[PDB]
Amino acid sequence: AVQQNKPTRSKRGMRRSHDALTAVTSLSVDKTSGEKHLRHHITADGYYRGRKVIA
Amino acid sequence: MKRTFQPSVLKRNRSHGFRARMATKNGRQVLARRRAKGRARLTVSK
Amino acid sequence: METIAKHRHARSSAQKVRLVADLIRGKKVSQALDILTYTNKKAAVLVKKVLESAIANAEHNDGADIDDLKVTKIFVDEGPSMKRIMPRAKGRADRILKRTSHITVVVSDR
Amino acid sequence: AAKIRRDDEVIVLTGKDKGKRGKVKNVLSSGKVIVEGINLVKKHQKPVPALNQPGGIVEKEAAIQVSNVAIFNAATGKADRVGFRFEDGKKVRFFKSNSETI
RNA sequence: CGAAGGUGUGCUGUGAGGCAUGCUGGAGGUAUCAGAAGUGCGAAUGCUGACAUAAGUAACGAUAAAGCGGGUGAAAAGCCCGCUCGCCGGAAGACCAAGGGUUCCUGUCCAACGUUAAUCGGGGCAGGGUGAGUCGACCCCUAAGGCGAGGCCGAAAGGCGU
RNA sequence: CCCGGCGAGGGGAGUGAAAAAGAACCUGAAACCGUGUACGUACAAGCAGUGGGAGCACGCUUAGGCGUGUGACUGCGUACC
Repeated sequence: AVQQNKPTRSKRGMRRSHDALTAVTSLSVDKTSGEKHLRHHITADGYYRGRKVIA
Repeated sequence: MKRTFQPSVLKRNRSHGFRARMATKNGRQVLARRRAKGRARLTVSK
Repeated sequence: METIAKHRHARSSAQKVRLVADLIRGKKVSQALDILTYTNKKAAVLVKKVLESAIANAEHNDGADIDDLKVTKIFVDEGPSMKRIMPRAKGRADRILKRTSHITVVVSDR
Repeated sequence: AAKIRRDDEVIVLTGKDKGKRGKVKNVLSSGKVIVEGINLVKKHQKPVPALNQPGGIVEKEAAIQVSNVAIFNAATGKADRVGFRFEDGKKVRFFKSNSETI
């Protein structure tokens, strides 16, 4: 099964109207070091909720 | 599945070689045609 | 004052890079860097490098201050394509296109 | 034979150096000459650790077309043209304005 | 003191058209009256090159299978080291002929090639590596068959045979 | 000189009459793909134009007008060889 007429650029755009990405709402700040991190994740230095977990 | 080309150097040279071409009058016509066209390789022999 | 930076002949499709370019149009530079750091796409690394290059150019060549800068323009254009051959069934050959893009970022203090 | 030779005194006829004078340093086969202090250029030279040479911006001479210069006649203070003739058994050049041997 | 060519604007004729001028370009153009044609394209499942659609859709090549720690690095599910797990074993182990011709070993690089990433490679670049009286070839002997001094035969070319 | 992996790629400085003449280099048309501005568009049925025609934005103005862009609503209307 294949088309009988060539679809238009307008239709291309209408189909793609649902493809935009979403950005993270906000980050979190650790209470001891002051770094920014994803909520419920550890930081890039090894802190979580004020405590050093990984060396 | 077995295909058509199955190489063999002795058979190649005995079938299409320089001396085979020279041994007959029509082979010399083949060589003359190829020289007149100006080919870089004249036969199958190294 | 406006400062430019570019990446020409990047190995990616423009349709794929535009999805990430749309996220940071008109933002402050610190906010834009924060957004780019937490996006799990390959185009994000490329766009981030171009943004950093633009900021460094504005610091060194025009004497600007980092805290007053905004992403005033950004766009992606299509570049040349490479052509390759891929075999299919029953002795038939198809053509493959490998697409590339140019990326442009403009920062400003106004 | 050739009308312009190495170690001659010439005056420039055309170009940005129209009017200056100098000495011919060497003659190339393509029809050009290198005259001293004439037609200078600035070259951006990259360094090379071998040969103990650093980089920098240098000023040097560039070749000029032979028919754009002329032989200077000190007696008259002007440009001149060159002719040939035999004197004893040998060929010589001579100025055409006053018919004097060079 | 800006030619052809490109791109806009204003005027003008019944039409095919014509005239003037702004920007781009950077060295050629050609009145009038006559003369000659490879003289005007939307179609021929026309010929060559470039670029779209379907679509960021199908697919990524045997259902033998992976886990974790350390190293290097800009970056490690896939590279190096260690421990455990699984698969073949008259083969999916070892040695050759035929065919190919540097793919072999060491250093260094990651654009293109590798259906993903690659610090890795049968990829790019440079240097190294094949040692015979006894192994093979060459050499001595012939099979099927081939060529063939004189010879027999056939318009020419040629055929068969000692 | 500077960002970047002692990358690819770029931004300044400098050469030159000219660097959107920078080696993917004279001129640089069209199909095709983007960024910015003005206007229209989420109760409306078809070869997408043509005749009529409000409203909005913008340039002159001899303050009387006119020009250019968009076009709600309405009559007629089934491509080319």
